[PDB]
Amino acid sequence: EESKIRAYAQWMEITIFVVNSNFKVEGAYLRWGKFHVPGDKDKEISPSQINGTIIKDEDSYTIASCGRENASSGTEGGFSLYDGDKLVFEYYWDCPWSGSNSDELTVKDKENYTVIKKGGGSPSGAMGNIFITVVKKSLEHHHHHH
Repeated sequence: EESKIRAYAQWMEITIFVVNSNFKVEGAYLRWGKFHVPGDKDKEISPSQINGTIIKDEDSYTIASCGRENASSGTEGGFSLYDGDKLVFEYYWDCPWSGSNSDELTVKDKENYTVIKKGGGSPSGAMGNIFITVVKKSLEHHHHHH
């Protein structure tokens, strides 16, 4: 009952909201901690339950991970988002039990997508809530082919 309070003290929730296409989560993994149903750290889900998830246009989806009860140095992992067969971004976080939070968002097609993260990086204490927006550029607005 106090093993978990401790381990749960390092936690993140990442919400991906998308516009102008349907996108797919793939490549989710963890090296430390567990994934779980957002809002309920006692309900673990696997990478495989995340991978393949489609985020529909004008919807979001949240991934959540925290420390493992009586085990882990916090949470450390990542995932990738695709638009069909096109890799849009790779995300990675390392939020250790004892140490400084870090992350990294690698945008793979800046030309066709606007991808913006809020939260994340290197805050104190628990990693916390992180938000990524992804907008597939509309030619009539962005004129982004040339």
